[PDB]
Amino acid sequence: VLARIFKETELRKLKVLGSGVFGTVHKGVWIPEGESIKIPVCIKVIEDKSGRQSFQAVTDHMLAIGSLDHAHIVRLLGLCPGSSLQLVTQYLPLGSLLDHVRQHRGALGPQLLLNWGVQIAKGMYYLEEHGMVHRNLAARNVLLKSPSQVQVADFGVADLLPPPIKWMALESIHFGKYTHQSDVWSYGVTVWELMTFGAEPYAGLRLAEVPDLLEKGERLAQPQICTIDVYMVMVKCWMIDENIRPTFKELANEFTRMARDPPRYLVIK
Amino acid sequence: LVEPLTPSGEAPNQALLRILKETEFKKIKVLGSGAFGTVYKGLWIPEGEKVKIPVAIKELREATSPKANKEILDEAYVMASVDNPHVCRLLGICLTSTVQLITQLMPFGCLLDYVREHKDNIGSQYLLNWCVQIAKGMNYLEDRRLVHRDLAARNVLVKTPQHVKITDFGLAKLLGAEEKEYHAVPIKWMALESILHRIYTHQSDVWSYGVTVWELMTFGSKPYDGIPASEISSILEKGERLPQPPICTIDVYMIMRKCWMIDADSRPKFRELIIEFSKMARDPQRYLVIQGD
Ligand SMILES: Nc1ncnc2c1ncn2[C@@H]1O[C@H](COP(=O)(O)OP(=O)(O)NP(=O)(O)O)[C@@H](O)[C@H]1O
Ligand SMILES: Nc1ncnc2c1ncn2[C@@H]1O[C@H](COP(=O)(O)OP(=O)(O)O)[C@@H](O)[C@H]1O
Ligand SMILES: [Mg+2]
Ligand SMILES: [Mg+2]
Repeated sequence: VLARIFKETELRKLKVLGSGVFGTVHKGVWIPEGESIKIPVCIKVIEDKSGRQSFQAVTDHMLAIGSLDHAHIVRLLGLCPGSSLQLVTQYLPLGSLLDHVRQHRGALGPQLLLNWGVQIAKGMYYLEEHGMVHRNLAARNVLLKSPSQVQVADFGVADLLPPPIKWMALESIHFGKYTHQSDVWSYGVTVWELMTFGAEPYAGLRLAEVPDLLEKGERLAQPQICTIDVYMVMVKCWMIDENIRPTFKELANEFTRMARDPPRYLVIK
Repeated sequence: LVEPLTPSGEAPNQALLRILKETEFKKIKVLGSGAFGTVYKGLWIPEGEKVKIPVAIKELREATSPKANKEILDEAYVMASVDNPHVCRLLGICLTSTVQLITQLMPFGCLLDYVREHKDNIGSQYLLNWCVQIAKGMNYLEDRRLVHRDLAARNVLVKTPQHVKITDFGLAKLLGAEEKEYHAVPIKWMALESILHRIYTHQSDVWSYGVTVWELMTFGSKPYDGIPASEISSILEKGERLPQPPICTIDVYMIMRKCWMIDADSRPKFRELIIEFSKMARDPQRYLVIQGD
């Protein structure tokens, strides 16, 4: 709810954790004003490609990102303006959901898979009710807070830069149009990642025109552990017409109904 | 932590919904047209696999509402879930601006058209076998606990003169182990309770079955023609039913009368119907008088 602002002297970068499309994530530390304490944090550095030198001051979008907190999203502890933007969050040691489902695979409970679907839909619903568009939802951007809790990360980051192809909706690919419904598409692909235990969307294919194929009528194939009931949801998430796609609350509710009877909707042996 | 175990047991539906692209199948000509969309005839050419599959391509006008779409999707769900020699199964869908259901083509198409065009080449032993196969298919649908809320000659396809199947499923609804009724449409094919109380059951599809068999024995005549759907209710209230077809014996028309009984439990079951019509099928000239035979 409240956006905290840091000074460049309060932050320090220890080791590079990894880089993606937008920024570079460092595992670093917080040393507040006047103290000698080192509190382990996660500092993501986004380079200012504005040209107007816009990350030297705290913008409205930064405040929008920093004024969000939910049980199933990654709370932004603080931001640090300047030549480079530094986004500070908690350091979740358990890692991403992608690496986790790739690691344990079938060993994880179907109840946990369904409930994780519910949680992701929860976080996205919270983000949508506050007008926040994610623009980069994926299994890689879902981190484990607890062995039973997952949180959505890297939201609002995309529109910090001036104007991921396999998680984007068609309108986003063609016209750079980003909506909560595009986040619904991305949600469907994320759940596909989840229940296929970390499979790569459109593996054999190349990016050059994944969009062509999506327009030709092809989608991600039905997951081997997925009943027709669960796959139908992903299918509706991948609809071309924008308000044919499900809303995040409907998604959360139906994954809840499925969470009421896990073995009836997921078959793992 | 995590939200309630609340188990119902019961088997998971692991029907496979294969997704096809528009460039994998061709459109040749139109088989049907209307406000629903358009049913096409065409050739399906699979990916890497090359047998050429004559298919029907039911493509529907894009969805008005968020689930205006998914009754189409429920139709696809059902057509993907069923598996029976006497029920037409989904081969896959094409998801684009307009959803396209793909089924195997039936060369002779609609049965209602067939019993009309071939009016005086159809014998005893074909009509009775058709009734048998329809009873079997509907009995399978009863075993899967789904009700075919739109059974008629219009929704029966012909693979060969010796083999028919069931389709549509646009109004079909799945009953849970919970439910025994479905409470929510062609008036002249529905049971009385479906008209008065909007109650749909497996015994409602028995009424519809009776009307279907009536359409077959009358060689494609229209039910209650001249009578507006407007309160056909009342005529049934009087106890007046469909007339006896000229080729039907008093025993066949007894089964027809049996399907149109007010008491739903007094009506026959699909199993019973299979037994009876299979019995009749072993001596068809005795139960149907046709001078062509
Ligand atoms: N709070 C966090 N705790 C631990 N690791 C994190 C945290 N946030 C991000 N990471 C890691 O940072 C690494 C790379 O960061 P980043 O490049 O921003 O995300 P990404 O995996 O590349 N997905 P994206 O950049 O949105 O396409 C990933 O391996 C994440 O596991
Ligand atoms: N597989 C098929 N083979 C031949 N004809 C078909 C096939 N599927 C549909 N048709 C044609 O379409 C009609 C049935 O379509 P149906 O599934 O009942 O859709 P609706 O009732 O919603 O229009 C029949 O008259 C038939 O001629
Ligand atoms: Mg990330
Ligand atoms: Mg029809």
